[PDB]
Amino acid sequence: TGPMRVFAIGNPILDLVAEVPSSFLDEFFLKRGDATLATPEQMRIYSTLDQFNPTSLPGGSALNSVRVVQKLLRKPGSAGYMGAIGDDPRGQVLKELCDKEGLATRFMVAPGQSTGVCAVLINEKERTLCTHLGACGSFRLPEDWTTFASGALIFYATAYTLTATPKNALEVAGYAHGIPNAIFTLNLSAPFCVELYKDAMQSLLLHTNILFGNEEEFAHLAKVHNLVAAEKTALSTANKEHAVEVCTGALRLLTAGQNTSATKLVVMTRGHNPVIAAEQTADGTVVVHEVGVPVVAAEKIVDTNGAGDAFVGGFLYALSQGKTVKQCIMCGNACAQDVIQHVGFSLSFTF
Ligand SMILES: CSc1ncnc2c1ncn2[C@@H]1O[C@H](CO)[C@@H](O)[C@H]1O
Ligand SMILES: CSc1ncnc2c1ncn2[C@@H]1O[C@H](CO)[C@@H](O)[C@H]1O
Ligand SMILES: [Cl-]
Ligand code: NA
Ligand code: NA
Repeated sequence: TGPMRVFAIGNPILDLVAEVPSSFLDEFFLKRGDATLATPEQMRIYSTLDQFNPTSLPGGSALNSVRVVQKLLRKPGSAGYMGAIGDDPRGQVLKELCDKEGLATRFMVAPGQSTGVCAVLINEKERTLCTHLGACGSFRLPEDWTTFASGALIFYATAYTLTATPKNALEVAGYAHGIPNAIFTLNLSAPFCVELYKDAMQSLLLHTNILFGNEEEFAHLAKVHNLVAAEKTALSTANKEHAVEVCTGALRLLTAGQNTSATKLVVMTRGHNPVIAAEQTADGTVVVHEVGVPVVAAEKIVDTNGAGDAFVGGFLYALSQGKTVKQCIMCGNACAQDVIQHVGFSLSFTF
């Protein structure tokens, strides 16, 4: 029963994992290896998936990250989460899976809508995702969320939550803004979030303490907000120099040129390359961090999906333990490394 160390909002989704024939991907016009939102002609994909013996597992980006936090903290209610679900069987299945892990949650029910669902299709060593948000889009942060989250100083939201309404993440970040030890953290989530919610994200970033994102997301952020010269907008982030310039430019979106005692940090994951981060220190000087990623044979990599969510989960767990920025990144790396070496988006039992 607490204490709650991290509170997050997200799109609660039930992942349906199953191996399928290539004719399946072809029949539903899917391209192997891509993650997309279900099209009108793919609405029967979930019911059709049933004939392939699907495994139901809790999903959703933010939910995956807080489950990592909860697993590491162990005490029931160590992490809290809010999102919306439907009034269907699938919603009950998701809620049960979360309760047994000890996560503190409050799922808002949307009558008549279906709980978020993601088809994780395994074919030819690749993962193809097809997501249908459903009820997730109806989520509206309840007025008493601060009471539900009592005690937590670390708040987290994915840019994916902007698809319901950017007001949810703005309200959470607004609560943390100005309070020196209150930390709001955000994930860029996907390239389309950066473009589609340009202005809402710009405002949200001013209220952000820590920003997480991968290379592709940051490249889009840099282009939309003109963080670097047009001549550099296409340079490879696999180049330390360019990655650092992008991170340093993005940091300005959080600092607005001002300096307080509050945390202001941008973290860029770069696949197998070292994680790069730009941090505004106590006196306002900017310091760059480079944390190498432990090598892992390509033969031991099962799937990179979920690595990002696990990384964030680890980072936040470490942060709640008061670890340094480098230590937080290393923990995120350890969690990400565990998840990519086996089926599923959760940490191994033995971890
Ligand atoms: C706004 S679209 C969206 N929002 C939040 N999470 C998403 C979305 N699409 C897929 N997922 C989740 O990504 C997890 C793997 O990273 C998978 O668990 C999958 O459920
Ligand atoms: C050979 S590919 C590879 N090798 C080792 N680790 C990987 C790799 N790809 C991703 N990671 C880990 O996932 C984090 C980003 O989610 C990355 O920051 C990193 O921690
Ligand atoms: Cl999410
Ligand atoms: Na500072
Ligand atoms: Na995995």
